[PDB]
Amino acid sequence: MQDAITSVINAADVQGKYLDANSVEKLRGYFQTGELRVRAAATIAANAATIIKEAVAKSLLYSDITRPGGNMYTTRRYAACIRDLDYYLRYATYGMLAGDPSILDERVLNGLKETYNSLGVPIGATIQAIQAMKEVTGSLVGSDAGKEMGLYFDYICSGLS
Amino acid sequence: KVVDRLDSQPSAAFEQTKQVYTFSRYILGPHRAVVAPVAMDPSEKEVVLRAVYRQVFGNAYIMEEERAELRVMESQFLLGELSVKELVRALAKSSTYKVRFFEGAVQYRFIELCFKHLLGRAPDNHEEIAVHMRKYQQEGYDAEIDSYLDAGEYDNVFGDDTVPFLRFRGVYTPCDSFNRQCALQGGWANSDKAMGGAALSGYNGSDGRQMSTMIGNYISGKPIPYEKVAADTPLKSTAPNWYARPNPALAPQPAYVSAKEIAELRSRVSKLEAAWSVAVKQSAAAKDTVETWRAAAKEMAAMRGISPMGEAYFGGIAQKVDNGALAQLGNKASSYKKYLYAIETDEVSRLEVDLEEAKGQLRVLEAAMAKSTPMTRTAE
Amino acid sequence: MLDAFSRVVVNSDAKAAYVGGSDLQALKSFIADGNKRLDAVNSIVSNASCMVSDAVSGMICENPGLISPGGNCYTNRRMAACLRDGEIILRYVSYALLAGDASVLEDRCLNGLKETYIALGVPTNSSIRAVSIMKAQAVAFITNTATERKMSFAAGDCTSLASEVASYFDRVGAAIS
Amino acid sequence: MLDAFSRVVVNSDAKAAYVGGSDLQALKSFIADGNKRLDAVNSIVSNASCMVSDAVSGMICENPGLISPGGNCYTNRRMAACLRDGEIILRYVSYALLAGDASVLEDRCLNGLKETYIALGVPTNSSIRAVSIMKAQAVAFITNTATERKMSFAAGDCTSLASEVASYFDRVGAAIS
Amino acid sequence: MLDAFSRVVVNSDAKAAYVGGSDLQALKSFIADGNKRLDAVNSIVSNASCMVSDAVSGMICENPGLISPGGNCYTNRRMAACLRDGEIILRYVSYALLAGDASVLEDRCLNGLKETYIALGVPTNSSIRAVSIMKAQAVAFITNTATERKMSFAAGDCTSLASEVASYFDRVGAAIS
Amino acid sequence: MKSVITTVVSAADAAGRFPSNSDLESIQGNIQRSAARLEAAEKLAGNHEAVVKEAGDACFAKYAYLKNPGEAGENQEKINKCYRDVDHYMRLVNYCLVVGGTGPLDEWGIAGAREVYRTLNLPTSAYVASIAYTRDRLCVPRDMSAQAGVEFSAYLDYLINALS
Amino acid sequence: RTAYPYTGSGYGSAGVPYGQDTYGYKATTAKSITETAAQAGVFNTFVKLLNESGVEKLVEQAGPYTVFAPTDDAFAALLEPHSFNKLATLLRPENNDALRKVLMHHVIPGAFTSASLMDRAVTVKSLAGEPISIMGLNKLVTAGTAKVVRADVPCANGCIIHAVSSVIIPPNYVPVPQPTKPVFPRSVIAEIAKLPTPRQALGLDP
Ligand SMILES: *C(=C)C1=C(C)[C@@H](Cc2[nH]c(/C=C3N=C(/C=C4\NC(=O)[C@H](C)[C@H]4CC)C(C)=C\3CCC(=O)O)c(CCC(=O)O)c2C)NC1=O
Ligand SMILES: *[C@@H](C)[C@H]1/C(=C/C2=NC(=C\c3[nH]c(C[C@H]4NC(=O)C(C=C)=C4C)c(C)c3CCC(=O)O)/C(CCC(=O)O)=C2C)NC(=O)[C@@H]1C
Ligand SMILES: *[C@@H](C)[C@H]1/C(=C/C2=NC(=C\c3[nH]c(C[C@H]4NC(=O)C(C=C)=C4C)c(C)c3CCC(=O)O)/C(CCC(=O)O)=C2C)NC(=O)[C@@H]1C
Ligand SMILES: *[C@@H](C)[C@H]1/C(=C/C2=NC(=C\c3[nH]c(C[C@H]4NC(=O)C(C=C)=C4C)c(C)c3CCC(=O)O)/C(CCC(=O)O)=C2C)NC(=O)[C@@H]1C
Ligand SMILES: *[C@H](C)[C@H]1/C(=C/C2=NC(=C\c3[nH]c(C[C@H]4NC(=O)C(C=C)=C4C)c(C)c3CCC(=O)O)/C(CCC(=O)O)=C2C)NC(=O)[C@@H]1C
Ligand SMILES: *[C@H](C)[C@H]1/C(=C/C2=NC(=C\c3[nH]c(C[C@H]4NC(=O)C(C=C)=C4C)c(C)c3CCC(=O)O)/C(CCC(=O)O)=C2C)NC(=O)[C@@H]1C
Ligand SMILES: *[C@H](C)[C@H]1/C(=C/C2=NC(=C\c3[nH]c(C[C@H]4NC(=O)C(C=C)=C4C)c(C)c3CCC(=O)O)/C(CCC(=O)O)=C2C)NC(=O)[C@@H]1C
Ligand SMILES: *[C@H](C)[C@H]1/C(=C/C2=NC(=C\c3[nH]c(C[C@H]4NC(=O)C(C=C)=C4C)c(C)c3CCC(=O)O)/C(CCC(=O)O)=C2C)NC(=O)[C@@H]1C
Ligand SMILES: C=CC1=C(C)[C@@H](Cc2[nH]c(/C=C3N=C(/C=C4\NC(=O)[C@H](C)[C@H]4CC)C(C)=C\3CCC(=O)O)c(CCC(=O)O)c2C)NC1=O
Ligand SMILES: C=CC1=C(C)[C@@H](Cc2[nH]c(/C=C3N=C(/C=C4\NC(=O)[C@H](C)[C@H]4CC)C(C)=C\3CCC(=O)O)c(CCC(=O)O)c2C)NC1=O
Ligand SMILES: C=CC1=C(C)[C@@H](Cc2[nH]c(/C=C3N=C(/C=C4\NC(=O)[C@H](C)[C@H]4CC)C(C)=C\3CCC(=O)O)c(CCC(=O)O)c2C)NC1=O
Ligand SMILES: C=CC1=C(C)[C@@H](Cc2[nH]c(/C=C3N=C(/C=C4\NC(=O)[C@H](C)[C@H]4CC)C(C)=C\3CCC(=O)O)c(CCC(=O)O)c2C)NC1=O
Ligand SMILES: C=CC1=C(C)[C@@H](Cc2[nH]c(/C=C3N=C(/C=C4\NC(=O)[C@H](C)[C@H]4CC)C(C)=C\3CCC(=O)O)c(CCC(=O)O)c2C)NC1=O
Ligand SMILES: CCC1=C(C)/C(=C/C2=NC(=C\c3[nH]c(/C=C4\NC(=O)[C@H](C)[C@H]4CC)c(C)c3CCC(=O)O)/C(CCC(=O)O)=C2C)NC1=O
Repeated sequence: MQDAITSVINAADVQGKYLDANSVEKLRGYFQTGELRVRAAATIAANAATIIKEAVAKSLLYSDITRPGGNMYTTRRYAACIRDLDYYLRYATYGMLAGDPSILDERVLNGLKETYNSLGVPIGATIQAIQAMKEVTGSLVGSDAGKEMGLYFDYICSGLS
Repeated sequence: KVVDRLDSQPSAAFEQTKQVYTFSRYILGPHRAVVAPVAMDPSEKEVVLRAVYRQVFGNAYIMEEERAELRVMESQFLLGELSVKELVRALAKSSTYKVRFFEGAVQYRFIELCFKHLLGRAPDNHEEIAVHMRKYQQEGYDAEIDSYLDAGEYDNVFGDDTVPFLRFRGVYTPCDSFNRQCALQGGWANSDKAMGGAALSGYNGSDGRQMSTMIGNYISGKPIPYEKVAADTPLKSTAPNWYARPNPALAPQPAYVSAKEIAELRSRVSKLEAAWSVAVKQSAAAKDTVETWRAAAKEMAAMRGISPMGEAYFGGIAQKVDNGALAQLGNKASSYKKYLYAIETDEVSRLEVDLEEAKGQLRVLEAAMAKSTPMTRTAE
Repeated sequence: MLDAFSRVVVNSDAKAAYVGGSDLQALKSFIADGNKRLDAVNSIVSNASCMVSDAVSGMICENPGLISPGGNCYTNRRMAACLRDGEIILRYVSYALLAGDASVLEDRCLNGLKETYIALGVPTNSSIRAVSIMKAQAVAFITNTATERKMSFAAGDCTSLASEVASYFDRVGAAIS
Repeated sequence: MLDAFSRVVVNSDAKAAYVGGSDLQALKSFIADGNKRLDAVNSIVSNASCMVSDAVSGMICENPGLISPGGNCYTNRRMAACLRDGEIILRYVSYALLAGDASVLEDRCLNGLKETYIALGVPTNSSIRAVSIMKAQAVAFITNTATERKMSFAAGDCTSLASEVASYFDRVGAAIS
Repeated sequence: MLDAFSRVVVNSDAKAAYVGGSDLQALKSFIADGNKRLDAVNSIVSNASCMVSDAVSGMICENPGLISPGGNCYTNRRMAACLRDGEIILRYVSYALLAGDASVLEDRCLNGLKETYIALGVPTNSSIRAVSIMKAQAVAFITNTATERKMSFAAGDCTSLASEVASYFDRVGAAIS
Repeated sequence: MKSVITTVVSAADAAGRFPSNSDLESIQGNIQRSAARLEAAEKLAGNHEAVVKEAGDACFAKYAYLKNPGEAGENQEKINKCYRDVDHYMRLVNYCLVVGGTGPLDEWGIAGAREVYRTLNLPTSAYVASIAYTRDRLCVPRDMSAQAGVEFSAYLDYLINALS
Repeated sequence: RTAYPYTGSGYGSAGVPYGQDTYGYKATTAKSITETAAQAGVFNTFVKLLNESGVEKLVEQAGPYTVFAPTDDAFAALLEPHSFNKLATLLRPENNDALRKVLMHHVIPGAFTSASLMDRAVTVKSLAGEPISIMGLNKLVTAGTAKVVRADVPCANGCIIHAVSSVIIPPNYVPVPQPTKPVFPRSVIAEIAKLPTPRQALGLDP
């Protein structure tokens, strides 16, 4: 994993240079918005249970998926349903804090499209469930805090399709 | 009863636009009705004159050296005794029109251009084409322009003050004739000098043949291929810019196809549309788990009513019953929102969407396989 | 056709969503830089009459058979039409820079352009270069580095608008390629 | 459309040459024999009403299956519609004989006549007997070698003009095949 | 195009700097006359959009049964496609002049061309003409003895390069004959 | 759609002119009026489910004949497809406020609605008694700003004018 | 009776083995970028340039790339009068650094598939350092001036390959000039004869 601070240290170190003016400007961009992410990161951790409960019921609850013969039918399949959505919500909160989506490519999108295709999980429905989870999570942290939040929800859906 | 009158009839006295134009592709693009008002400023006599030279010449480009023959009939319009239907009669009878679209054109191509320019209507059936040939051979070019305009069709559609436009009529009298219109107005960036080969057949752009393709579709009643309606078309100039889940756009014909990947695609559409026939039948009765208990759960909940909202004490504590129409049924906001997510959640709609993504890919992979002997191949 | 504001409406419609918290923030930075966009469109419509002769005549000097007899820009009417289609392309790229979205390029500028060039006989290799020279001119006028004309702007960078207009001059340079 | 004089114009321009003393010797003999062309073409128009009934009724007695039920001139509609095209073939070689060139012939008469006859299903060998029976009468009028009707002229060689229109009916047969 | 010669990789982290163990002895010895060779190729690619346009127009006036109705170049789909084949035939020949072997010409253009024309009914005896017209333009443009365009080359001699491209053109005119 | 930008590029392209000076001037008014109507679109995005619920049962309290057998509210499936339609009209008004003009309500919400409500026998007074309720619930300094409440209640009255 | 069954054994299953073959974590059958291109037989010129220029060292790394390799007909289409003026000097055996900057422009970091680019305009930075535009509208995917013909070819380390019809030139690319001979000042007095003096700088002299 590399955050916004480490990503600028990387760009400088590959040239052997100290931190110049263009580098110190990117560092102030992170520090100035830093205590806003720490406030949004605690607000989502407190509403994690309801962000998923309202996203599921609104998106895929009375759908054919929960009826006999579909995916998420058995209780284990339902429990693996809502266990996956909390994985995305918990990792998108790690990315908004670090300001760099590098943690999502190593520990979330690490070949997740092949796993969902083999098992038979509907990729079209999981992308719309994450999207439904973006409209309820955005009404909590506001627009300015939701900008960096929704930036990573679309990263998971784009890296999943 | 959806529509009440077609566009081939005159407008009724209680409407601004016609009814069939209100939900057509007329509202979505540039093919609309430009009307000249009662008293015209000289700046907004250009807005009517640029629209005439768009339509009646079919996106041909009149240079100013050759717009000089039109200043006599331009000024007769700018004065105001030539209406728009009389300006286009003299413009069709001009010399710059007969050089472009008559003096090198086969007689099929000249009639289908006059159907595109004077009317907003590709030629409908064959005996209509035949009777319009059978005036020019007997009466010459002069009276034949009075065939298109001095009938009931021009007065009912354009009147005398609207510039002609490509009509998106709604109701098409053959349904093939919608395809002819899309094959004739084929592109915003196109023009009949290109589509008729009238620049490449001649010398330095002059002396061109205005030869027609799709002649045999007039005589033998045969449909237009779907590529000529979806890739270079008025439907791309009037594109609704929707989200469409079967996206109608024609993908580019790929280089490097192989007969292996066509056979897997051809097989999997037979797996999908056989599954669709056995899933559509399965649905409409036993699809719903909570449906057989609905009459038993509807007879259990029909007592304990609180008219002045705020009853159901359940002890001495208070409960806040609301008497809305939705919440009386026990429903939430997610009860009406589930109808929006039935595209990646329904099993009958997932099959049909996945079927027509595949016949989209199959219609362009098969047609690229119509190429031959010196073809270099690949390893996927 | 669409602009930058309606393009995010039809992508939110594809998810049945309201244009909400994190979806509006990118549009509030489209109007926060909305004056640099108006300052950048004005650079191109100012020098537009000399943008299409710096480019068309710069194509003749590289492929000199275009004016040789039998060539595509040989007579006066064929040369007049090439300058007439040269500025009609720059006219639609200016609408795409103004609207912030390339819908007008797809819906009505390029709707049949590759088909109509083969039907006429326009050489498509040279007509890339007439569009490719205009790309070099337009990023010089937006970053204010034209070597024979300077215009007066406020201080700041327009690096992002110079790359976006570079994206429209090669969507045209690839949809007839 | 063109004529015999404009034929050497588009050819000399294609290699960018002045029309000079070499290529004018054929045109100078073309204008000098052009008086005999003027009282050549006048033979055709004076008989062209009578010529088609002399030449399409030879088509229906050389192949009398066409007047049968199911034959392709059975109806009262189709017997007129063959007489409708019995003379338009002659009308566009009268244009080509008076012009000395067939650029107006194969741009309004044979510009998709083969595909029209296939899509209609007009029997394409009787059609060649609707041209060659005109040919045996058209040069019979040009060379003044008609048996029944005679016309007044002045003597001299007329055979290259009978041959130039014998080239203008072989263009008909070699196209609609 | 960019495989026609050799290059020297001189930086570490490349594996061709060290572990190549091999030099292109036939492509390093081929830059011996490479400067003269690149001027012969540049002589053709600067003239290419007129060479194909002259040669296809040079045979229509030499066999006027092609743009006759029913002839193989009458319709618009076929006139453009014959123009495309000359642009491809000439382009492969230039590659062979650049790389100095007929390998890319015999594999990428001639391998499977004779069968294709007689599968499409393409008249080949007029198709070998347009190559033999394009062969004469290539030997004028390389020896700089063309009439109405000259260029500024270094003073020297470009024979043994004009006979080498004389071999690549009747290699085309024999593989399809 | 119908925006500020699309009207000044389609009137220009009809004429054949570059973006002129009166064109860039009208797009400056898109910058001033922006933050008023981007403030009412965000108030609608985060509070719509409480608006649609309250606007929906105003339709059935006013007309209770709809819940009879025979009418357009006879079961739970048609009632859910009623509150769904209010949430469609409320979502298009949010799309109109973001675009700038009446683009989305014309092509997606009006163009044909006079026909599909006649054949399916949906009463249209029941549609407008839900939209007029929300226009009259707008307490203009509490819900949003005073200039946002103008931009919000403009498309609300545009819709009632189109259905009535 | 269904359409999309679920994999698994035991009770509450459908009859389909886990992962469709009892293989939950399947092994990689795809091969590297450099050898999946050499196998197709149409990226012949492209892969040969990667080996001669040295760019092959980073095309094999594990980093998720999105290559836009040009077909052999694309490299043969550089014989155009215009594009030849820009790249004809890359044939010289000493201009290898210029070839590396023209090749590395086609290696995009990230895995952009043809379906994710549907109706989306994306701008990224190549491995050369310059910004590149990728936008698929109306199912017409074009990378700069490429207009991809063959959409997707999956490769070893989760990388993607697309086939383009042209060669993409970097934005701020200046063609290296032809080799020239050094020129020296013939006379030194003529050097002084072109330098203005202080009198001429003040206007007191001609
Ligand atoms: C019609 C029957 C007819 C023609 C059309 C015309 C075509 C033609 N041209 C040649 C010979 C050459 N053509 C050349 C081409 C060009 N010269 C130029 O400067 C420009 C760039 C280009 C044309 C735009 C050249 C260089 C030659 C060689 C002769 C010379 O020195 O110019 C032929 C064949 C003659 C031969 O191959 O020897 C033809 C058919 N000529 C026609 O007769
Ligand atoms: C990048 C292309 C340029 C550059 C651009 C900047 N322009 C800035 C401000 C600016 N420009 C205008 C005029 C513009 N607005 C309009 O409404 C109209 C016409 C109707 C036009 C032409 C205005 C009004 C402004 C605002 C400042 C002012 O003049 O009062 C600007 C400042 C940043 C910002 O305002 O956000 C920049 C950087 N400057 C450059 O360095 C390059 C060359
Ligand atoms: C072979 C086809 C013919 C034949 C041809 C000859 N015609 C000769 C002369 C000729 N014809 C006309 C009339 C013509 N010119 C016109 O302007 C008009 C109409 C307005 C017509 C019909 C004229 C005027 C002449 C010139 C003689 C004269 O009348 O003064 C001719 C003489 C040779 C020559 O002119 O060089 C020949 C051989 N003659 C035949 O016997 C067969 C039928
Ligand atoms: C409840 C307060 C309403 C009411 C609503 C009903 N609507 C029914 C069907 C229906 N409605 C629409 C229009 C709607 N769909 C859209 O996509 C948009 C805008 C984006 C709108 C405004 C359509 C197209 C349809 C037909 C398809 C469908 O089922 O959605 C409906 C069912 C009637 C039936 O099945 O016969 C009801 C009950 N009914 C009321 O009483 C008030 C007016
Ligand atoms: C309804 C049961 C279908 C469906 C229909 C749609 N049709 C759309 C446009 C359209 N429909 C027709 C068919 C009809 N019109 C005729 O004139 C004739 C014959 C004379 C027939 C059978 C035509 C020809 C057209 C195109 C003409 C036009 O748009 O003016 C349409 C709109 C598509 C759009 O706006 O892009 C729809 C939705 N769609 C369905 O899902 C069911 C299966
Ligand atoms: C110039 C940079 C080119 C070139 C251009 C020629 N174009 C000729 C005709 C022509 N061009 C267009 C394109 C244009 N019209 C549009 O509506 C749009 C998109 C909105 C575009 C880009 C059209 C439609 C036509 C046909 C004109 C007509 O039908 O009258 C042309 C020949 C004109 C003639 O033959 O009279 C030329 C020479 N040629 C070149 O060599 C450079 C590369
Ligand atoms: C032109 C001077 C000829 C002539 C040419 C035609 N060729 C036609 C189609 C065609 N030609 C080729 C070969 C060409 N394509 C290549 O990729 C390569 C090199 C690798 C070469 C030499 C192919 C493969 C095709 C079919 C593909 C296509 O048509 O796009 C053609 C059209 C045939 C038709 O429409 O029936 C013509 C007219 N024909 C002539 O009359 C002159 C002599
Ligand atoms: C052949 C058809 C000509 C001709 C050619 C000669 N060129 C000679 C030298 C030369 N040519 C170039 C340009 C060439 N080199 C490149 O690297 C590129 C593209 C990037 C091109 C087009 C250069 C740079 C040079 C070197 C300058 C010099 O050495 O003077 C040359 C003399 C050297 C040699 O023979 O190898 C000749 C003879 N000369 C002719 O007479 C015909 C017309
Ligand atoms: C063979 C003939 C020939 C030409 C005509 C020019 C044409 C030309 N100009 C530029 C490059 C440019 N061209 C212009 C155009 C103009 N500058 C202005 O200020 C005017 C408004 C307008 C002239 C009417 C501009 C602004 C640039 C960018 C650099 C600059 O001039 O400051 C380029 C791209 C860079 C390059 O390849 O060199 C070309 C090909 N070059 C040629 O080789
Ligand atoms: C399907 C509808 C249909 C018809 C209506 C008829 C009409 C008809 N009659 C004739 C043809 C003829 N018709 C007559 C008729 C007459 N001459 C006279 O002296 C009388 C006045 C008159 C009838 C009593 C003669 C003499 C001919 C021969 C002329 C010729 O063939 O050149 C022809 C030309 C072809 C042919 O000869 O067979 C046709 C189409 N035939 C049809 O197939
Ligand atoms: C501009 C060029 C031009 C022409 C050359 C003619 C030729 C021509 N004839 C017909 C149409 C026809 N052409 C014939 C002709 C014949 N049947 C035979 O047995 C003979 C071989 C031959 C005449 C002797 C017949 C019989 C019809 C009518 C077909 C029918 O009515 O079913 C058509 C189709 C149009 C239509 O049917 O209205 C055309 C183009 N007309 C033109 O406009
Ligand atoms: C089945 C019925 C049937 C016929 C009607 C004739 C029709 C006919 N006439 C001619 C042959 C001819 N036909 C004409 C035409 C005419 N002659 C004139 O004087 C008039 C101006 C015009 C009739 C109105 C001419 C001028 C000749 C040349 C012989 C001559 O008359 O000098 C020919 C070709 C050569 C020949 O046979 O001589 C034919 C087929 N033959 C038949 O088998
Ligand atoms: C999209 C825009 C938007 C709105 C307009 C409101 C609409 C609205 N207002 C209220 C709720 C309220 N609205 C008012 C306001 C008023 N009551 C009066 O008697 C005065 C006339 C008026 C002041 C202007 C009051 C006092 C309440 C609380 C009591 C009540 O619900 O009636 C509620 C109930 C939930 C809540 O408290 O918010 C809703 C949905 N909400 C929105 O999301
Ligand atoms: C930390 C990153 C990470 C992710 C994302 C992850 C996913 C993952 N999802 C799984 C299953 C599953 N995933 C779902 C998911 C869904 N059902 C639906 O209807 C929706 C479309 C979708 C989301 C709600 C279901 C139903 C299963 C059970 C499949 C089975 O038991 O056979 C499994 C198999 C293991 C198990 O049975 O629990 C893994 C490993 N693992 C990880 O390590």
